[PDB]
Amino acid sequence: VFSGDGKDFYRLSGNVLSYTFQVKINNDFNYEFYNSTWSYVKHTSTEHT
Amino acid sequence: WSSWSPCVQGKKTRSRECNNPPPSGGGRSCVGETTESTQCEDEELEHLR
Amino acid sequence: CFCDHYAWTQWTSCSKTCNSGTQSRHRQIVVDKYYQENFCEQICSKQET
Repeated sequence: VFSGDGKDFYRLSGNVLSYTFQVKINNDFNYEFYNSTWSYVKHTSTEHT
Repeated sequence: WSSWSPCVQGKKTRSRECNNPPPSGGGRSCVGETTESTQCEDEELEHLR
Repeated sequence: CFCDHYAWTQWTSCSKTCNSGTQSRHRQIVVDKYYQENFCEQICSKQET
C-alpha cells in the first residue's frame, strides 16, 4: 500500500483483513469562563453640643 | 453475582441485585440485568471425551 | 446589581433520572434595601434551569 500520510510505501501481512489509509481527525473544545468583582462602603456619625 | 443455581432443563441461573449503596439522590439505576440464565456444561463432559 | 452576592446553591436532583432530564438552582433571594434600590429585582435571574 502507498500511505497518503507520512508519504511512504508499506508491506501488509495475510493476518490483516484490511489496512486502509483513511484519515480522520475529530476535535472538540469547550472553554468556560467566569469573573466577578464587588466594592462597598458604609458611614455613620452622631454628634452633640 | 450470587453463584449459579444448580441446573434445571439444561440451564443455570444467577442473580445480582444492586446491594451496594442504592441508586440515590436521583442518580440513574444500575446499568445491567438483575438475572442471567445460561446453558449447562454437560456437552463438554459428554462430547469432547 | 451585584447578583453574585446571592447563593451558589447546588443543582436539584435530576428530574428524569436517565432520559432528556433537567435540573435547576435558585439564588436563595433575601430582599433588603440594597436589593430594592440597586435594580436587583429587574436585572438578576432568580432561578437557573
